[PDB]
Amino acid sequence: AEVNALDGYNRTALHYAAEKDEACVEVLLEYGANPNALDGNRDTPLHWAAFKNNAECVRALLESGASVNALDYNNDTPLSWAAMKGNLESVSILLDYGAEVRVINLIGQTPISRLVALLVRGLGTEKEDSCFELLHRAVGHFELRKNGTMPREVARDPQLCEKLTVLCSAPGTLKTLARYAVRRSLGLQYLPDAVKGLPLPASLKEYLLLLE
Amino acid sequence: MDVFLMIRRHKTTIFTDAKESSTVFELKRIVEGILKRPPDEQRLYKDDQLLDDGKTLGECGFTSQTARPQAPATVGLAFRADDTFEALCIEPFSSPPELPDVMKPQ
Amino acid sequence: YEEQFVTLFTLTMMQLKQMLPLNTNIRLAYSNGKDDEQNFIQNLSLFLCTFLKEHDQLIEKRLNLRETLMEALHYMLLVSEVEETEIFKICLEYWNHLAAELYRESPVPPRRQLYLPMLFKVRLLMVSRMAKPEEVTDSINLYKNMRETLVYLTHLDYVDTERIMTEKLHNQVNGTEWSWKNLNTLCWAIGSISGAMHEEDEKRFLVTVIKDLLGLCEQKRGKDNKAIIASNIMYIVGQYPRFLRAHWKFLKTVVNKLFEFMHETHDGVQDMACDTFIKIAQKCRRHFVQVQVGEVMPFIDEILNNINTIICDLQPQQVHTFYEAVGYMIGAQTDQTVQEHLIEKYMLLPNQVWDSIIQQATKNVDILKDPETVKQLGSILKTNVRACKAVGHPFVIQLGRIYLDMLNVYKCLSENISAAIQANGEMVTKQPLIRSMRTVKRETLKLISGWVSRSNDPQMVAENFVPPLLDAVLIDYQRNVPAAREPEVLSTMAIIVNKLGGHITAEIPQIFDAVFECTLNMINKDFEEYPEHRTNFFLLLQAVNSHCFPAFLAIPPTQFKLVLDSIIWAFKHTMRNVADTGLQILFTLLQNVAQEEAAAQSFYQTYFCDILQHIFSVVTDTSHTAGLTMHASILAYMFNLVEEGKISTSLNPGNPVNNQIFLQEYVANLLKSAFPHLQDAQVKLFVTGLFSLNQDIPAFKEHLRDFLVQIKEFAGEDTSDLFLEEREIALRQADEEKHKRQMSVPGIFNP
Amino acid sequence: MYVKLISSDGHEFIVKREHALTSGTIKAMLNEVNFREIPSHVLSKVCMYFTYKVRYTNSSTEIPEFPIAPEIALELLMAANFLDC
Ligand SMILES: *[C@H](CC(=O)OC(C)C)n1cnc(-c2cccc(Cl)c2)n1
Repeated sequence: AEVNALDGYNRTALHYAAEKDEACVEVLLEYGANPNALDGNRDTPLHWAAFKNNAECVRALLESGASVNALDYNNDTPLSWAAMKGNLESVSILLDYGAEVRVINLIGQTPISRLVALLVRGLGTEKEDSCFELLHRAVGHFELRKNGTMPREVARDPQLCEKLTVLCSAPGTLKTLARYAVRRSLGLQYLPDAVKGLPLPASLKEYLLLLE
Repeated sequence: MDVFLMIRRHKTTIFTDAKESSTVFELKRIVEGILKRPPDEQRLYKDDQLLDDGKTLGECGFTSQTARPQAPATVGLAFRADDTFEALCIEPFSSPPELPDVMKPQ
Repeated sequence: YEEQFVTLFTLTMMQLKQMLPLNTNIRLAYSNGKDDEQNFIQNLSLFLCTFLKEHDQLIEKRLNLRETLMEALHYMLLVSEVEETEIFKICLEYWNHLAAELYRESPVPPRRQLYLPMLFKVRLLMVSRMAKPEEVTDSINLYKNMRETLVYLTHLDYVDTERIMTEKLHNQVNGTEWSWKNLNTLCWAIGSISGAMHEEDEKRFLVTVIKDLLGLCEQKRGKDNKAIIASNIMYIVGQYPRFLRAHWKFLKTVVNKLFEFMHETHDGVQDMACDTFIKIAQKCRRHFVQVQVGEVMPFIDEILNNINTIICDLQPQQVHTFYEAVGYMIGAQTDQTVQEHLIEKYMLLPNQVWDSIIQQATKNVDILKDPETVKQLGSILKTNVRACKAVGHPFVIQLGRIYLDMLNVYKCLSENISAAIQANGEMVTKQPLIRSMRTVKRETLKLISGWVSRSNDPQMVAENFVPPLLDAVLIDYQRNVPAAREPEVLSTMAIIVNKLGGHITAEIPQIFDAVFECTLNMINKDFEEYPEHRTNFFLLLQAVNSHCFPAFLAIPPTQFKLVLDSIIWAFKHTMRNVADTGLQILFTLLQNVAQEEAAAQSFYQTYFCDILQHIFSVVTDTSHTAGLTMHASILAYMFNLVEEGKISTSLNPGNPVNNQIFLQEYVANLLKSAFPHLQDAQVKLFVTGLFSLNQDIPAFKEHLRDFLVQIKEFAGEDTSDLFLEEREIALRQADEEKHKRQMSVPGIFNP
Repeated sequence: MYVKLISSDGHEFIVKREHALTSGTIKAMLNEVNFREIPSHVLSKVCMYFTYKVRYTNSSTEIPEFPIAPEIALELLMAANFLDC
């Protein structure tokens, strides 16, 4: 079959496999489905796997050379789609492949902004809180004050507004800034295997992976 | 606005801050507070270029956007010995080690 | 003859296989076939549905038929593909029957394993094409039937139901199935599930669905798509008040979002917004008055602070819905003092407008002759009415503020109406200014009736409220031209009497002297010329009779005679409701008059032979046989009263012969003149039965039934309608059993 | 007032005490401190970090990014671990 052929919806079969199950994704990638294949909006199979939170499908795609920072016409990365649902497993997998957290879509939203929005709407379980913690570790530091002011929705939630404003107003520890610079230098590769060769204490090797 | 400076001489380095409207003379007064060397026997250099104590740091070319905390303006310092000024000497910070291959640019 | 039914199906099913192979697209065949083909498909659907409804058990038992039955069920799915309302409805009835069967079997069992391996196909189908709920008849019918079918299927397997809906929602977010129709139908199905799942699974499911829908609301651009999506969201959320109570911050977000939609202008979004807001406030009312976890102040106070902004753009009926919703919230504050301050802040804006208008009126009453002034008074009173309805009794604090001014306005408007009529004739009615003043009058009476019906201090109402109301209203009602008589006056008087029983009794004479004779001559001709005044008049009469019978004794005897005459006319009336209320009033009066036997003898001697004549007239006419048992009961009552000797009198007019010996002659006379063909021996037998069963009300009813049945048999007329009163109750019994059944299953009834 | 930090290659950096106490390890350990294991190119950057962390603590304005060269990042990470910053 012309595995890279677009159907009439102009989606690749890999866009369906990434939404259903990792066995199909593996079959299509093994038969040379383009992991960067672009649908009618450009969104790759990896964006859909992240949005479906198909953690093992996201893995099976990234491990076969999907562009972890692929961009759609909005310039949403797959992390910008995982983070809008706060779904922890796919965010963690993307960050282990060095997905960039400091991305901004053309609307102007970063993944952290989208997650803070989800938390302000009170749909956040402990899973969203863990995801926000993981992103705050990954980013090193973030800012949400626009004109010194939290986005108007956040101001509706005083406990979250105080937490975020204090997190913003701290310059961040030098340790986490070093962690970010190291992760940035390792770049688009499987971090929890690239770090193993580094000359570091093993506790810092684990810290670089955001596990601490 | 603010200025953040590193004053350097041989092995020594002083971090300090000053107003742009301040003058090199009170910077020398700070040097006095730290090293107890009278102002007349210390001279200060902007690049390989010397200055006048009176001039305000602003006209020395220091500026807030020039002299961020995270990247201060370097100022050279020298003293008299036997009532004669030493040549300006500053040891480079030891060069960083080789960047590991796993970290090398793509 | 089980085997006959089995062989009939098996051989006909065999023959049907040669007709339609299972691979055939039945919907396509229906679309392209000649009319004979549509008829054939419809008859197949009817055959399968009715057979299985009766004998699925039979084919379930004959295990050797298992797969052939399974094959028939495959056709059942294919015929369910048909969209034609009637065939689809037949299939839906079969699926409803089956889902009820399997929910009964267990709310796996030995049989359910037959269907379960593909009932998910029924699920998918049912969810795919759900009929429109009243998201805003055949509609209600299909909607209800399918709601129960889907709730049953979910209670049978929650996991696959949630899976299917989340898959279809993703395929909407995917765009692969994006279409306004498919989104609407899917969100209808999601809302129709409401309450069938456990609260934790409901929480998970709605968290996923809300995240998906908010993602789609970001992805889709264009106001049209945005609005359809917004509406589906508001629907789903309104239907799940439990989830909103479990997630205070989400509720707060939803409410603020609705107050954003109240300033939108796209089509019906503002109406959907207000409807969802009121649907929430009714059900979450307590959460808005509690100080929730981490709140500094209760959200109700924020809403009343923002109120002036929130409604800046709403239409009048939308403003009324908003004020009603807030009324429901304030109605949860149990602290009388705090609720007082809430009510004062709440009504502050209407109170300000009212005060302004009243101040202009006292400066010059001429301001009342102004369409804007009267329309603002109308809308103000509409808001007050809705507030009173929602808040209940404590709204008295507001009512006592405006009460006297309100009646003064009422008085002035009545003068204008009277002046207009006397100036320009009765046609002035339906003139828009006249319609406006009449609307203000109706709203005043609706407000008073609402509060008094909700009030619970009869002494306070009788002291402070009633006397000004009666002064303002009664003489106005009397002297006005009939078109200028609001029937709401009668309703308000009825409500006051129903509440202030005894305390109002001193007023009943002036009430009747003002309204009775004036209104009766508007009503006692034909019908349809004043149906509202008629209905409210009989409601007034029944209320006053039941609570204040002594006023009939205190009322002057001429008007009491007129009352009796009106009751005689009423139950003699042809229309079911008029007849029934006449009978009820008559029986109530007869029960009352046996108490307080003072002047009861004059009553009996005056009215019994006339009442008795009219009741036997209507009985022998059999006009409304639906009254027969009531007739029997009241007939038995007199035959008790006379046989107990309560008459204590020679009731024969002015004559020595004692009661009962006269009455049996009177009834013989009327029966013989009714039925000259009926023998005196039969008269004696019948009347003996009457004076034997007078305490045996069911036997008395059966005896009367029999004697009328045999009159019809002599006439050769239909007897069966005499029995309507029986089968109606049997029908009602079945309906109540159905209703009682539905309460056993969560989610069939709306929250 | 001032506190003197010595690098392993013997450079001597003088900093304001209020800044130096930004380091937890400095706070525990102390007007002179001698580091046996930190090279001058790292420790100078660490003192830049102290000045930055002071000047932008509880910042109303948006905090500018701290520039780390990738070569010194790997040794700055350890030095910030040991110094508990
Ligand atoms: C849709 C965005 C929108 O504004 O629609 C326009 C006005 C037609 N949308 C995003 N989020 C919501 C939402 C969230 C919670 C509760 C409700 Cl009722 C709506 N709608």
